[PDB]
Amino acid sequence: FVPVELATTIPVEIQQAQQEIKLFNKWSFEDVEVKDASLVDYIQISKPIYVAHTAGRYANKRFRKAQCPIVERLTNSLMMNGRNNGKKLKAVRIVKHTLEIINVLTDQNPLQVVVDAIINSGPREDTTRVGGGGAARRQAVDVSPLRRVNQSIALLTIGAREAAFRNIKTIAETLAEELINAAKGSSTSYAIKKKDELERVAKSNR
Amino acid sequence: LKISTRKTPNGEGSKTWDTYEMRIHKRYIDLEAPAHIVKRITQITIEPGVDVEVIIAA
Amino acid sequence: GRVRTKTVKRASKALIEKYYPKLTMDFQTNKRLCDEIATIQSKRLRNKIAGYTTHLMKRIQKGPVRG
Amino acid sequence: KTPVTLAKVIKVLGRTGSRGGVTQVRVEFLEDTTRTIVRNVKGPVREGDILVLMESEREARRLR
Amino acid sequence: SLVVQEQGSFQHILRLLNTNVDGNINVVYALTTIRGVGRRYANLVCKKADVDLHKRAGELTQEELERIVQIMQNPTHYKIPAWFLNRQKDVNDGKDYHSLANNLESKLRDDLERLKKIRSHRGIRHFWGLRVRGQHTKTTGRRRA
Amino acid sequence: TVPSVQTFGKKKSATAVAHVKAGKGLIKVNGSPITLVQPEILRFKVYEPLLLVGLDKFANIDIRVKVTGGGHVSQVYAIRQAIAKGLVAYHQKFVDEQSKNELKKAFTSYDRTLLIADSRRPEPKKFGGRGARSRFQKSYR
Amino acid sequence: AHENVWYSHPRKFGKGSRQCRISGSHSGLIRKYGLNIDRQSFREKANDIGFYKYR
Amino acid sequence: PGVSVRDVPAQDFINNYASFLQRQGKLEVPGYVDIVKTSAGNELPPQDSEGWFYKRAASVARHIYLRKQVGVGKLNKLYGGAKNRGVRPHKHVDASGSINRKVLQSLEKLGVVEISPKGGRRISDNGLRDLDRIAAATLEDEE
Amino acid sequence: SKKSHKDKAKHAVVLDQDKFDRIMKEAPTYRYVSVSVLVDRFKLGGSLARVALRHLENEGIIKPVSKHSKQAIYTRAT
RNA sequence: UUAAUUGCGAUAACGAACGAGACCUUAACCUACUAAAUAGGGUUGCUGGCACUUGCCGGUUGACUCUUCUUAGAGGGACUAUCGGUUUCAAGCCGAUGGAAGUUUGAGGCAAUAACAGGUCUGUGAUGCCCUUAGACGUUCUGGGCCGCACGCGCGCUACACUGACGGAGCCAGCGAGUACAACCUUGGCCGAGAGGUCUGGGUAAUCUUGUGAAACUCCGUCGUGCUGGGGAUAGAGCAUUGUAAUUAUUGCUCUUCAACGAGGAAUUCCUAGUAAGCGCAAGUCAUCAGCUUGCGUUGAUUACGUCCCUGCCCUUUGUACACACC
Ligand SMILES: [Mg+2]
Ligand SMILES: [Mg+2]
Ligand SMILES: [Mg+2]
Ligand SMILES: [Mg+2]
Ligand SMILES: [Mg+2]
Ligand SMILES: [Mg+2]
Ligand SMILES: [Mg+2]
Ligand SMILES: [Mg+2]
Ligand SMILES: [Mg+2]
Ligand SMILES: [Mg+2]
Ligand SMILES: [Mg+2]
Ligand SMILES: [Mg+2]
Ligand SMILES: [Mg+2]
Ligand SMILES: [Mg+2]
Ligand SMILES: [Mg+2]
Ligand SMILES: [Mg+2]
Ligand SMILES: [Mg+2]
Ligand SMILES: [Mg+2]
Ligand SMILES: [Mg+2]
Ligand SMILES: [Mg+2]
Repeated sequence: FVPVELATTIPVEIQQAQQEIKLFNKWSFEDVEVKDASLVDYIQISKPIYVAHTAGRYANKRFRKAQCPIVERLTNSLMMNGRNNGKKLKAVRIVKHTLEIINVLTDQNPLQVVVDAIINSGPREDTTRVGGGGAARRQAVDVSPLRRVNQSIALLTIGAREAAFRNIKTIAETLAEELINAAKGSSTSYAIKKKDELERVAKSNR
Repeated sequence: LKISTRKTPNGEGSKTWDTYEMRIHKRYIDLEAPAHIVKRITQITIEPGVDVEVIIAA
Repeated sequence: GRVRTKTVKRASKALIEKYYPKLTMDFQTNKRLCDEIATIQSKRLRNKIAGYTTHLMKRIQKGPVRG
Repeated sequence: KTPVTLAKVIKVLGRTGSRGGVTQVRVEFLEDTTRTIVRNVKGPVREGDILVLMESEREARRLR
Repeated sequence: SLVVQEQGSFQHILRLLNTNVDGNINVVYALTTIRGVGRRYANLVCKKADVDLHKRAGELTQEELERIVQIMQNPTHYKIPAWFLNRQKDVNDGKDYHSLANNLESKLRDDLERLKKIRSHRGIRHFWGLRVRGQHTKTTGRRRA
Repeated sequence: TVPSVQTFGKKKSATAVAHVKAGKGLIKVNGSPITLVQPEILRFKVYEPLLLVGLDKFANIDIRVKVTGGGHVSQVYAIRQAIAKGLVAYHQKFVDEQSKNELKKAFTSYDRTLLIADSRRPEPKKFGGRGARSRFQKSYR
Repeated sequence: AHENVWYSHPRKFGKGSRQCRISGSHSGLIRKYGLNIDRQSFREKANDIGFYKYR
Repeated sequence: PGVSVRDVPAQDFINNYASFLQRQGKLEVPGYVDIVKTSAGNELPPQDSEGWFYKRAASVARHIYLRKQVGVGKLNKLYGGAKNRGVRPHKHVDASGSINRKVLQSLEKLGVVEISPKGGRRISDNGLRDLDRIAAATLEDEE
Repeated sequence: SKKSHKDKAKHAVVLDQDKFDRIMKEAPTYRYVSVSVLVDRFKLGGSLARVALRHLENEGIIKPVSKHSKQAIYTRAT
């Protein structure tokens, strides 16, 4: 589509219609919508990005973490252990591979799968330690939508990590499996299992 | 020119260090200039602290 | 935690009480006035003094104030 | 059934709890916006969030 | 790219220099399972024998085994350098050898009992079973197991 | 003389100096064309000004970037800033005001760092801590 | 004190080859830029030398 | 139009130049190859047992083309990474000097590398012509 | 140490003819193919997983989506 | 209200002093000034190659010119500036915008009264008293020890692997430091597989090591869940370096044996943004030796932005049979 001539020859697919920013030049941010109304404004699909990698000051004020792209937050939560803590290009590559894998399985544009898994895997009611020492009590409370997003990301990445540990499957494949299973309500997913079990604890401790 | 040094002369106490330093500024100048006036300039206007050195390089 | 301790407040009070006709609403003009009419040693203190002087000038313009 | 309801906070009533980590807000339902509850939240909230509640008769009690 | 690999010939167990070795590992790392042979030495020996590096030990043929075995008993004949050998300069007879599965442990034992008989501080330390190479023992090796 | 300007873009310790001239659409970094930026996964980061603005905006403009200092990704962000700021400065200097403001609107509405240098830089270390803000362990007994 | 044996040990290097230039001590020496003053005397005389606490 | 090695992706250029030098019979390999770690940091010889020397020569020639001029010890600093020092922290360990010296002399024999007046070795006109020729070969190989 | 895993060989270190017909028959019908997916079905050791996975790029039995190292992403040819 | 005995104020209190703040160093921002063959750039020379169109990537201490980056001087800049909320409408807080910067802009340096029987006579030719002062507790020489090992504890380092190990290839910094009456930093060229050796040449330093071409990292392959190609402790043999001297292995290198280790109980440590963490480099120890420390930079987050629940701290009120003060 109108290949611009230059002394430097950028590839055609990089020049085609680039008022149409895609995530990895593969997935469209349009067509992706949040099913739940509570967690909208805490999942950032609105702003297009060409990479899931931005040196954004997303930890200066209190609530800017919401404005960070959701895929970027997933990347930042992948790079979580002492052995691999600063490595983020590795996390970006893992996320890219996971997105391609999810595109392969049930095409369902993988950003929508990511969003749906995050929506489903976040608990809606939780407990807090309120017992006055002598009697141990957990008091059922509600969770902020921002904490719902944070917790969903946390268990998704934790399940991917524990699945990949000393296992044949790559981290990208295990993350894709967890995201796919949490896109539906499949209890085989670790993140959704923790969500359900925590919620039923909180129900048991009204 | 920096030296780190432990404050305590006897090792006892919470680990506390300090850093002493000077700074040296150089500001070299070269002239495509006649002979006698240059040497007179070098031999005049001398302030303690600043050290002047002259290289003919001819 | 910006509270503008004794020195800036007292200096700005004296500045207003001795130079109200010359002071203006604008921070930069009052900054130059602080430079010319008062010998503030540093320049951060000068800037704080001019800022509080502008604030007190604005309060006075709104109406009459104590002190 | 699945009586999952939503509630938009209209005001935040400080932070409570012995831990100091939970907060208390006044939520108003998406329906019947004249019907409000006081509810405990565990996490960062501000005027505008939409909490999800599995209850509607519960009211928040200060945690000690 | 791939081969059916002639069902009925791929060995699964081998006996090279009177030690059993499972043949399904890569050749070099299968050879590594014999005492006195490591990954570097086995890699070089397999390189000199011209057998494929990426081959599996259980599928290489018999005379390949014999050529490999011959190579790794008189290494200096096959241009294996004076260095890179296990036991060089050989302080019994001065001829740089390379100790192998039973020979390695046996000859280490004769050297140990020589150090015991020689009444060297190193030898008596070996006899006692304590650390030898001169490292602190106040806080290390604090249980035998 | 050829209409030409020189701008720069910085990261933590990276620095990309970009010379922009009225060329033939020629974008090289360290003498190599932009398509071969090494980390290859932040490559889209350095195309970002190109695609945000549109290549046809600078088809008769040539770009030469020398990037030094800092690690890989810091260098990449330095090139990003250098290219964006060079485009903006050139348009201001020799093209028009409206074009420059349109470029700034396209840029600053996306990754504000594209025209504004990052202010975050490392914190000096302190004694009694192996990190800039961390501390040693305590025995207590 | 036979001259062959008295003070015969070499002292070209090591801990005791050089002294404090202030106290004659061999512990806690500062060899940076040939100061050769031990640490405590350095802390004492730094301002006279030209060294100041600055940051 | 014209093309230099700066216009081609690196890894492809080293791979193709190594393949071309392996195809022709020139650039004699030292007889001590197949036996050498290529660096004290490394703990095994190259996985590609034969032909790795050609790849090293290709990378070296590209490096001399890109830079001003390079000696042997500088190549030692370039190659070679971190040695697993047993139970001690890793450091930087310079690569083997004999291998890079042999690479430089072999490239001298092929005429692609010339002794520079400022010390070290720079690129030669014939070898630089060969380098850009193979860069073009790779570039039109891509598409 | 503690051999409570009780794992077996559990991996075809060498490919056998019947296993070759097996790899070829469900070379399609495996709508997503990777090295881990291949070894999941007990029929490949894992080193020859790459061998069989690379050989399938012979007559276009499967199509590549990304050929990055450390893994592979392959879909059925349609 | 503030981080603040910081302020607004009320007032038997009025004026003041130290501390805090102010203040300096450092980190930003300066297409504004001064300038630069010990820093860079452009044009043009003289060339190399490829393209053939005048163009690209190079080399030259050849010329002219410039200071954007690199430097460092004088200065500028932010004072919560404008606006909107909230505040006895005052001190001030919250938000947005413009900004480089709006946590005191980040980080520090000094840092009050009073005190501890806190440590140091083992830093001092600082030192009172006591001891010794000739076969000496003085000084020097040789050798040994400060490192032993049934055992407990405190900083750490390497690991338990697939987000990986191992091969190649890519190739990116900032603090430093560096020889004279001695022998330092070492380029480059030859040897050796390596450690290393040798021959020359720079550098008393923005000039040379040095663009410290560092690791993590990236790309392509080997490995494939197997205590396994993880882990590298413990040992055997050999080759070198510093050293008057290396055994009780100084340290480096080559081959081999490859142990415990399956994410670790009670318990407990550090930390809210270029922060933690991973990764290394420089400097101080240095004749040789770091797994140490002080600094520096690379990749770079999750979670808070709150509370007095545990441990404490500040002010006030109260009670006390406590004042060597709840030990
Ligand atoms: Mg750190
Ligand atoms: Mg390397
Ligand atoms: Mg390791
Ligand atoms: Mg300037
Ligand atoms: Mg206001
Ligand atoms: Mg401060
Ligand atoms: Mg005492
Ligand atoms: Mg005495
Ligand atoms: Mg001791
Ligand atoms: Mg300590
Ligand atoms: Mg690697
Ligand atoms: Mg540097
Ligand atoms: Mg390197
Ligand atoms: Mg092993
Ligand atoms: Mg290993
Ligand atoms: Mg590590
Ligand atoms: Mg120490
Ligand atoms: Mg706090
Ligand atoms: Mg009493
Ligand atoms: Mg009691």
